[PDB]
Amino acid sequence: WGYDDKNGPEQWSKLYPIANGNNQSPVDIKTSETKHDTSLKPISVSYNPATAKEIINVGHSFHVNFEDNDNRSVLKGGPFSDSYRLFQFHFHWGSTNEHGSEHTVDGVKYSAELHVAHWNSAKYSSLAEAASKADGLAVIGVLMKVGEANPKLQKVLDALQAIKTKGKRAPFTNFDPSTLLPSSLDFWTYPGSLTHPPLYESVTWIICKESISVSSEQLAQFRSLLSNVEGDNAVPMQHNNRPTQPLKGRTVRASF
Ligand SMILES: [Zn+2]
Repeated sequence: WGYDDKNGPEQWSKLYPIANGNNQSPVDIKTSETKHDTSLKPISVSYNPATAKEIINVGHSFHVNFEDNDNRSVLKGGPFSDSYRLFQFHFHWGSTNEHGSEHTVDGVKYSAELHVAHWNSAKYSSLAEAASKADGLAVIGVLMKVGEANPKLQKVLDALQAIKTKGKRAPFTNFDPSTLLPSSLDFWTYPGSLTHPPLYESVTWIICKESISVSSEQLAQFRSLLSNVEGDNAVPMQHNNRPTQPLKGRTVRASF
């Protein structure tokens, strides 16, 4: 699978029939149809910068992985009773500034989206176990609006020159990804999925109402990551965003 024509979002259901399921992500959040849920607690994140581990070029994207053996780095509050353990963050982006985000709000596409992913360590013993469970994953989604250069993206963008091609990886340490989150943690939530294969309907989404900035040049740095292995013809990682999917009767709840 990929984001090509022959292997991309439109083809994904041929090998992953859950692509056409009832809890697929991302979605369009229509704000006139969201329901204020007054029992939603505020989102609490507390991450320890010492859990940052490694950055990796995964061919379709890049991941920043965190040590997840303990509860040094956790998400709590919002719709959860369970504590969730940070394991990774990554971005999605598009061909052009005009699209790029995965989630859309009242039909508006943003230019990129940051996903900060966590697994349910109160109920499960590992990511591998958690990943396929309905209440297994918690992902903060932050919409990225093209404008001012974001200095907080800094260390991440500077690390990419070490992981230019597919499979390359390098240490990436002493980083607290709560520094990338918007100042307000007001959010939408709904039950959904991973936005790429294997597309498990295991994710409770926490979508921030407030966007963060990214410059047009910052976005070019993403798209200049290569999806080929070192030595092969250069293939820019131009886009990795999936089209929005049918709510199929789910409700988007709002914290605000
Ligand atoms: Zn993602």
